[PDB]
Amino acid sequence: MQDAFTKAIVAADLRGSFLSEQELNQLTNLVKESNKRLDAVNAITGNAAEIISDAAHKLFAEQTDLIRPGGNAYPNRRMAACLRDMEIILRYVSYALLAGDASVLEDRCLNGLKETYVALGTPTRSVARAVQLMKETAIGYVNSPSGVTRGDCSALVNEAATYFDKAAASIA
Amino acid sequence: MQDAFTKAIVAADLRGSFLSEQELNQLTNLVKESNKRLDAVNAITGNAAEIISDAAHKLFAEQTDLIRPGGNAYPNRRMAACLRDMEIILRYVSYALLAGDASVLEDRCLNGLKETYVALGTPTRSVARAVQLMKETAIGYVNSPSGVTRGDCSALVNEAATYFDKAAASIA
Amino acid sequence: MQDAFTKAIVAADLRGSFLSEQELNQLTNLVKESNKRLDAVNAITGNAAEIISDAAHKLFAEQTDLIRPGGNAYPNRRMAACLRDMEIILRYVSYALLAGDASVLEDRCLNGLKETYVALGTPTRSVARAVQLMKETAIGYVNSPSGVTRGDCSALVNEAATYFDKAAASIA
Amino acid sequence: MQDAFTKAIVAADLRGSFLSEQELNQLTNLVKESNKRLDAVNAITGNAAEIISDAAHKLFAEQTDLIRPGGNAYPNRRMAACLRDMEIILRYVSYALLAGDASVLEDRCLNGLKETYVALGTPTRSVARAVQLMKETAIGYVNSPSGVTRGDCSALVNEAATYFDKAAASIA
Amino acid sequence: YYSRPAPRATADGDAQTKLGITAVAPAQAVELRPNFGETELQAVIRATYKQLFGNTYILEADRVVQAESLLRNGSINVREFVRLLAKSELYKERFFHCTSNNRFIELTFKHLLGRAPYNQSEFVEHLDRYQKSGYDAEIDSYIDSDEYRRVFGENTVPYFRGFKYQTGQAAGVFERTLKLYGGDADSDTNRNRQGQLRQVDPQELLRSGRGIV
Amino acid sequence: MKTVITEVIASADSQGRFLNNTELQAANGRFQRATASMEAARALTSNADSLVKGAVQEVYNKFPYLTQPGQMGYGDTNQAKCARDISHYLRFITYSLVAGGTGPLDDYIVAGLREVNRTFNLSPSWYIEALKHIKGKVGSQLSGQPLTEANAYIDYCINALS
Amino acid sequence: MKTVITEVIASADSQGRFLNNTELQAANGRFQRATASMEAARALTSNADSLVKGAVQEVYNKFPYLTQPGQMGYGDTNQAKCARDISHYLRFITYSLVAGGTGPLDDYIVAGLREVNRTFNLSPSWYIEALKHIKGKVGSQLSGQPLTEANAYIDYCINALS
Amino acid sequence: MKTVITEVIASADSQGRFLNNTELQAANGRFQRATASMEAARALTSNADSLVKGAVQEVYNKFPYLTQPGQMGYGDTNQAKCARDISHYLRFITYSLVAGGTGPLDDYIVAGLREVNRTFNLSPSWYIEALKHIKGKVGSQLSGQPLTEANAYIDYCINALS
Amino acid sequence: MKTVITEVIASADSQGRFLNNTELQAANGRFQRATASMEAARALTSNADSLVKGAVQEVYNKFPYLTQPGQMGYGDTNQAKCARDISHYLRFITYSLVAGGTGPLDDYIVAGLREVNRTFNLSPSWYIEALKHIKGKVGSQLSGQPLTEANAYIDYCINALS
Ligand SMILES: *[C@H](C)[C@H]1/C(=C/c2[nH]c(/C=C3N=C(/C=C4\NC(=O)C(CC)=C4C)C(C)=C\3CCC(=O)O)c(CCC(=O)O)c2C)NC(=O)[C@@H]1C
Ligand SMILES: *[C@H](C)[C@H]1/C(=C/c2[nH]c(/C=C3N=C(/C=C4\NC(=O)C(CC)=C4C)C(C)=C\3CCC(=O)O)c(CCC(=O)O)c2C)NC(=O)[C@@H]1C
Ligand SMILES: *[C@H](C)[C@H]1/C(=C/c2[nH]c(/C=C3N=C(/C=C4\NC(=O)C(CC)=C4C)C(C)=C\3CCC(=O)O)c(CCC(=O)O)c2C)NC(=O)[C@@H]1C
Ligand SMILES: *[C@H](C)[C@H]1/C(=C/c2[nH]c(/C=C3N=C(/C=C4\NC(=O)C(CC)=C4C)C(C)=C\3CCC(=O)O)c(CCC(=O)O)c2C)NC(=O)[C@@H]1C
Ligand SMILES: *[C@H](C)[C@H]1/C(=C/c2[nH]c(/C=C3N=C(/C=C4\NC(=O)C(CC)=C4C)C(C)=C\3CCC(=O)O)c(CCC(=O)O)c2C)NC(=O)[C@@H]1C
Ligand SMILES: *[C@H](C)[C@H]1/C(=C/c2[nH]c(/C=C3N=C(/C=C4\NC(=O)C(CC)=C4C)C(C)=C\3CCC(=O)O)c(CCC(=O)O)c2C)NC(=O)[C@@H]1C
Ligand SMILES: *[C@H](C)[C@H]1/C(=C/c2[nH]c(/C=C3N=C(/C=C4\NC(=O)C(CC)=C4C)C(C)=C\3CCC(=O)O)c(CCC(=O)O)c2C)NC(=O)[C@@H]1C
Ligand SMILES: *[C@H](C)[C@H]1/C(=C/c2[nH]c(/C=C3N=C(/C=C4\NC(=O)C(CC)=C4C)C(C)=C\3CCC(=O)O)c(CCC(=O)O)c2C)NC(=O)[C@@H]1C
Ligand SMILES: *[C@H](C)[C@H]1/C(=C/c2[nH]c(/C=C3N=C(/C=C4\NC(=O)C(CC)=C4C)C(C)=C\3CCC(=O)O)c(CCC(=O)O)c2C)NC(=O)[C@@H]1C
Ligand SMILES: *[C@H](C)[C@H]1/C(=C/c2[nH]c(/C=C3N=C(/C=C4\NC(=O)C(CC)=C4C)C(C)=C\3CCC(=O)O)c(CCC(=O)O)c2C)NC(=O)[C@@H]1C
Ligand SMILES: *[C@H](C)[C@H]1/C(=C/c2[nH]c(/C=C3N=C(/C=C4\NC(=O)C(CC)=C4C)C(C)=C\3CCC(=O)O)c(CCC(=O)O)c2C)NC(=O)[C@@H]1C
Repeated sequence: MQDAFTKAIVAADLRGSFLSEQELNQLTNLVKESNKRLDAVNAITGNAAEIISDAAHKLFAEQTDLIRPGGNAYPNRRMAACLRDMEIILRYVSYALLAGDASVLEDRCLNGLKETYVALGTPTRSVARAVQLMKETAIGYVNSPSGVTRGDCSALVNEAATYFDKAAASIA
Repeated sequence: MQDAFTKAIVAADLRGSFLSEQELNQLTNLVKESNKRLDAVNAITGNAAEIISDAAHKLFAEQTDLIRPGGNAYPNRRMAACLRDMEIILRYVSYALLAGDASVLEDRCLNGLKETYVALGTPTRSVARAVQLMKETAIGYVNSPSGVTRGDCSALVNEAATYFDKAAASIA
Repeated sequence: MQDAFTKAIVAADLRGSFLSEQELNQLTNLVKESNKRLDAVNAITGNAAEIISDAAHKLFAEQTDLIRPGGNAYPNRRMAACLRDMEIILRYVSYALLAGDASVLEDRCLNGLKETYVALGTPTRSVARAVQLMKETAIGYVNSPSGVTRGDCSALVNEAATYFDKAAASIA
Repeated sequence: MQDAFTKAIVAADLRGSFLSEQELNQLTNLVKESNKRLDAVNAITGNAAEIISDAAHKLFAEQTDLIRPGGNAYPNRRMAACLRDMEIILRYVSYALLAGDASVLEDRCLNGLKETYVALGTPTRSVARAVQLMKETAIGYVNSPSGVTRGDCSALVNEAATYFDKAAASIA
Repeated sequence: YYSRPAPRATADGDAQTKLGITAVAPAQAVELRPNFGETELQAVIRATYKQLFGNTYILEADRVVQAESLLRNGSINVREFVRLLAKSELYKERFFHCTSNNRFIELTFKHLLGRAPYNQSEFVEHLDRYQKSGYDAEIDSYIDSDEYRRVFGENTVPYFRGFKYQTGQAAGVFERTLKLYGGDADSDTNRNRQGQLRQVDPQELLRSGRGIV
Repeated sequence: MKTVITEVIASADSQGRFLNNTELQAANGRFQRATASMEAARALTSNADSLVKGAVQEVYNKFPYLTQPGQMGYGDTNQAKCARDISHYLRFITYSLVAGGTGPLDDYIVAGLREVNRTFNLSPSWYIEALKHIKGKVGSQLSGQPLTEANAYIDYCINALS
Repeated sequence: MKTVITEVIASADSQGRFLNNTELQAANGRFQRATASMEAARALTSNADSLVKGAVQEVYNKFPYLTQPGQMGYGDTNQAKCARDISHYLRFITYSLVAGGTGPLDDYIVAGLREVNRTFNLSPSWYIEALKHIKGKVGSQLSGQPLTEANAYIDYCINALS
Repeated sequence: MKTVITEVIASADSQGRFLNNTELQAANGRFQRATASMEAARALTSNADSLVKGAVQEVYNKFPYLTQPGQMGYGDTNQAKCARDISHYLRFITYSLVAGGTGPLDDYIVAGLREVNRTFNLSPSWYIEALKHIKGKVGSQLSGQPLTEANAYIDYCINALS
Repeated sequence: MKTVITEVIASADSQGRFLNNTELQAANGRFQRATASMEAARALTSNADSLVKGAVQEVYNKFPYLTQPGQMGYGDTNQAKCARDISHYLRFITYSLVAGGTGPLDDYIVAGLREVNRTFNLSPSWYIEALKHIKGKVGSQLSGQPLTEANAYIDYCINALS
């Protein structure tokens, strides 16, 4: 796979050089945040089921037709798929969040997804929507926990966002 | 897969509705013909070997070159294939005939057939010809059987034709 | 595989003979019962879920220890297996019932079941018990349906029993 | 798999009880030693290649016949297998050492080994010898490292021994 | 009362660990993915070699470099890699030329599908196949067959399906595969004393149905 | 989609052989039965609505608390849905009767049933009652084989749900 | 052995599911048909012999040279065999009718047909005539569905032989 | 059983390599954490009972109708069971904390959860409440990392149940 | 590339499950260690050169004949290479420390090591000495955990080389 650390390495390798002191300081800093980073992930995983459940409800309230005969989320079988998919995307996002890198998400998950959706006739727009719905709910938890030491998580929160968004974009 | 009944269902489903009474009456009558339908099929299956044997003879009388060195039906190995293929197509056609629907034929059998033939260099024209030759012989049996209650099979006969023709066309 | 008809054939074959007129009359009458036979099967299949559910409850009321920590039906995963197994056995029994012959049941289902159970350490006796519990419940339905023409099903009922019992015995 | 912690759990489970306070204190203490434990493992892994190399030399100096035509370690192919076996055994031992439990070793590594050795004709006694030779060399490193904080590792050292010995015994 | 150590007091794992099937029972499945790290490739390769050759030891010279390269370019799937290994001098030398066709069939069954042979007919279709056409056509019929495609159809290394209930299983696989597996250090080996011999006894096959042909 | 006709084709196709007498016999069976099947469908189709009302209703009697505020049965949206759903089940059952196989049921209703129900916290129980209540009503409008058929399919769902 | 009943079980079994309505429909078909099938068998069984004589005979008319010395048709042993064989075909076609599937025919006769025939230099052609001649005779003693059934099976062999 | 320690061994084993620095790092993680984990377990173990009572209770408040006659919550046997069950979940959660992995939970509780629950008509919902109520109580007796750990595991079940 | 973080993701991913507590524990381990690891890297990076000189040198002392004409150690080109190589080993060990896994080492250095070395007739032995000599020097500039880490990785290569 790849992640923040490995990445920097690779770059350095092609230059043929030891790591720049500047570059170390990226990683040094990254370490410091770890604890925050972790809790973020933990929050998602802990609430996973819910995140989805929630997002779905809202998705279907909005786009009533998806669940109507002839729509894409009908019948049961399809509905199931649609739920499953949402979850997957989430799963990956989390992965990325820990790694500190989009890659894993892009390569395993997003790559080719659009075209699939197209071929099937799945409306990419709606998919994207769902991803966002998820995003907001997820942040909700990341950002409002209980029994965690109070401090600033923004930096992480934004990175989280970005991941969700890469998803939204590539699907859309 | 699909067949006459299933099909009508599916249509109905997308409208989101119970089957119209009118529509039932299509199926109701379709049932009534069953017996005829069956005998038709039975006739083909019963004579299968022959149907082919016959068609082949005629095919090779016409296109002498196929069986000449350098032609497509030479040598033995190739010849074998060519016979096998004819048969298959037949087999499917029969299937369709029973189902009361082209689908099965199109999806399992015809789909990709042309392209194969092309890639190999098999002359699609000739293939099509063979299919027709078969058609005529087959009808021959369907229409002239022994021990069957006398009545009108035309309706079925024509549908049979159509199947053969879809075949001929898509191959060609 | 085998069934009532096929069986009689096979016998006849080894004698080298056409079927005895007497023997035909076995099959002739067997046919007549068909309708009864069928409904019997239908009844089982229709109530399947229940049959099991029921039997299980009773099984565990009796042998409390199975569900106690350290027992064979504990923990969940094991419990699941145990339920699954019951179902399977049932499934086969039904099959037999339709065939009108034990064979199918003996070969795929029973044969080597005992040994498996031994190797695992699953207590064969309890398994057998479960099978009986099932038996009784099942007969219950076979014998007391609604909307069926009233008549005598005993003959079938007993044969059903036998199947269950072969099961019980070979497992035990 | 299993290890020290998991094991204690399982025991507790069969009693059906929460963990005894006494029992926790076993695990609590076990944790404290971790650091020692780790370094032990590290020492083996670090020296692996050599451990083997060494043991082999000695093994073959002793049992000259193994390397003579007709012996078990001749020709090359066989010799290679024998080295390789030694490595595998070692590898496992290490694993165990970390886990704090023999199991892993017994199941994956030792299980079936005797019978194999028999079928091949490999002389179990010699195998056992090799295992010991390894043992001694290994302990050598575990017990005499450089740059580690000085303290008492005996406890670990002995447990290490035991693992080696279980190996020796089951093979033999 | 409803909570009390049962008198048996066997663990969950217990039943597997007593048989020695603890690793194979719900075996882990290794899949190659669309773009693979250098480690995923090397895991898959190790898992194939271990499963096809029956945990027998493959030296550094025995390995087949080309097949592994093609697997690295993406030019063949894992299912094709399996066929290349199976159709290979090395496989043929271990499980085919020294044994009897009855012995080989049960081996290939185990290697290419973790089960043992379900009944006697399975030997008929695979022995006649071999006389009619090659070894090669036989081997293909395995990988080509729907059961191979239905499970581990593509990009998944074959794993033992024995020791877990599989739909349409015959009874008495469980026991049969136990004869074939025989522990994590056991390996079927062309080169043991008394050669390569069937473990599955032929009378237990007939114990499952035997139709005509 | 699994119907009698599709299956025999499938089986024939797998072995790579023509439809012989064996399969036709089977087909014949499907067609003979149809007359009864078809009848049943006409009967359900007509009384649809009434069956639905009755069912939905029943469920509430059976599980009063559902209609309380803060529950699932509460507030019209949910009631509407509940209606819709039961109606869909009925439509598939009618479809199956006509198709002469469980096919339609399997693909629309059954496949993915569990997970849907889990994620939205629909309790199978409910549906079941609906069905049962239905079955009871149907047990008046129909008789003999037509009835028998109707049951089979209705049940098939009960079993799938449970 | 392939009969209607065995097949549906098989299919059910593979998928791992209970026999549902779909399969029973099929079964029903087999049973309804049986009455006709059974009748046909009683008719063949009775006239067996006569059919056999007639057939064997026919073959010789059709292929005079067979009866010449140094040929296969020549010398009683061979004639005896020839009789036997056709009787075997006759008994097995009857079995199939009753079993309600080609099964009996397939494994007993069709399987290995080719190679047997090749190694002993039995010309399929012969058998065929036998059958045809038979078919013709049967086409008198029987009528309606009973007839139809008889044909199906007789043919099935013709096709297998050719 | 999945714990940190078992996993790294597994991974090492698969690749066929010695435990190198990579894995030990991971192990170290497990051990450092343990101190907090262990603390949490001591706390749950002690208050077990009280947590259980409170939970069971809660469920009934949440779902009054359960205690009515003819329901599941009704009659002591059932209540006993209900108690038992919650206690098992707690025991595995404590086991997990100590083992330093979800392992214990997965193998005892989670695997086969669905089907058990389906066949006996245990509604996941219930369990969930139990857990939640627990979580709330635990959210007093514990604090900081110890707490965090307790949560993680409790949740893990919620997610599995739902 | 194999680091702690990548692995747990991989394992999680294979099973198809969310990262649960188990994996995070492991991750945590990696991060705690990093501080020491990072320190070690800063130390090696700085003294690189000096370590390299010393090593190359050593090798020659150890294997005098290399410097003789017609040998590998002889003529500047080769010496340059020899330097380069050891510098490559040095840079990559540093990468590993920082990455917190053997990954970098495995992929650059180890994979294909044997065959390269065979085809160009580089004797592993040499490299080894280089490393050892290094290890000895490093054993001064570093101390405690930082040291321990440095060793681990250095060794890992020794083992791979041998
Ligand atoms: C961020 C979204 C929210 C937030 C985070 C936050 N966390 C900490 C500190 C810690 N959090 C953890 C968490 C873990 N470390 C691990 O190893 C694991 C896996 C087992 C977890 C779950 C830890 C251990 C710490 C340090 C000690 C502590 O008591 O927290 C902080 C404090 C700053 C720091 O980086 O240490 C913060 C701010 N707090 C919020 O309110 C944000 C919404
Ligand atoms: C015969 C009327 C004509 C003919 C046929 C022919 N076909 C091949 C080879 C193939 N034909 C097929 C056919 C199919 N592919 C499918 O998907 C289906 C439907 C499901 C069929 C029927 C295929 C796959 C092949 C290639 C593989 C094979 O072994 O058959 C040949 C031989 C081609 C060769 O060069 O080997 C021939 C001759 N060609 C003629 O000359 C006739 C006009
Ligand atoms: C049409 C090409 C020819 C024709 C057909 C024809 N058939 C019938 C009636 C029947 N034929 C069958 C045959 C079967 N039914 C089955 O279940 C099976 C499978 C085992 C077969 C083969 C049956 C049972 C009937 C009903 C009774 C009967 O034979 O009469 C008819 C009569 C009309 C009707 O719809 O019933 C006809 C017209 N006859 C021709 O003239 C065509 C050449
Ligand atoms: C339930 C009534 C009793 C029970 C059952 C039980 N079975 C297992 C495990 C297995 N069961 C089977 C059995 C089958 N394999 C087959 O082929 C067939 C039909 C031919 C059956 C019925 C198998 C193979 C297993 C092992 C693999 C698997 O889990 O699928 C268990 C679990 C024991 C274990 O450790 O695996 C149990 C509990 N035992 C009872 O306590 C009940 C009385
Ligand atoms: C026996 C356990 C019970 C019983 C049965 C019973 N059934 C009939 C008659 C029929 N049953 C059926 C059922 C089917 N036929 C089929 O083809 C199928 C598959 C689609 C089924 C399910 C049919 C059609 C008949 C004929 C018409 C009818 O309903 O009667 C009888 C009557 C006697 C007979 O020989 O037919 C009986 C007695 N009766 C009992 O005592 C039990 C309740
Ligand atoms: C070396 C110390 C002594 C020795 C060993 C030896 N072993 C073999 C052959 C095999 N060894 C094994 C064993 C294992 N497979 C495993 O996975 C494990 C660990 C889980 C072990 C330990 C196996 C399976 C074989 C067969 C390998 C194959 O078939 O390729 C040999 C070679 C014997 C032969 O004829 O192949 C030897 C020599 N024997 C000695 O003489 C040493 C004292
Ligand atoms: C025992 C065989 C020899 C020995 C060991 C010893 N080690 C320590 C302490 C530590 N060793 C480590 C090592 C690690 N911790 C990790 O996280 C990892 C993997 C990344 C390793 C390799 C650590 C961190 C410590 C703590 C600090 C230190 O190294 O001093 C001790 C001290 C006792 C204690 O920590 O409780 C001892 C005794 N020393 C010997 O002389 C034995 C032969
Ligand atoms: C009726 C007995 C109870 C009830 C049910 C109810 N259902 C939903 C939501 C859904 N129900 C379904 C069911 C289906 N949708 C399909 O596509 C099919 C196959 C044709 C079925 C059977 C689905 C998928 C949903 C989810 C989303 C949707 O909009 O349909 C609800 C709403 C719950 C929610 O959170 O959305 C309810 C309440 N309503 C009642 O009054 C009874 C208690
Ligand atoms: C009749 C048209 C010609 C003829 C027949 C004839 N048959 C044989 C030898 C065999 N006949 C069979 C056929 C069957 N045996 C079976 O088991 C079955 C399936 C149930 C069949 C159809 C067999 C197998 C043999 C070969 C071995 C044997 O002796 O049984 C011969 C003898 C040929 C020889 O000995 O090489 C003959 C002559 N005889 C005639 O007059 C016709 C030309
Ligand atoms: C409590 C929230 C509700 C309740 C529950 C209840 N459960 C059962 C029966 C079982 N529950 C389980 C669950 C488990 N058993 C295990 O071994 C494990 C893993 C450790 C779990 C989680 C099981 C397996 C059973 C079935 C076996 C048995 O009979 O014990 C019942 C009885 C169900 C019945 O139909 O008899 C009940 C009532 N009880 C309440 O009051 C709440 C509504
Ligand atoms: C130093 C101990 C001895 C020495 C070195 C020497 N090396 C080569 C050639 C190569 N060295 C390497 C090594 C690496 N290249 C890499 O990319 C990596 C991994 C990133 C390593 C470790 C390689 C690949 C080569 C071959 C390519 C090349 O020749 O440049 C030589 C050349 C030998 C020859 O016959 O050409 C030499 C001499 N020489 C000394 O002074 C020491 C004895």
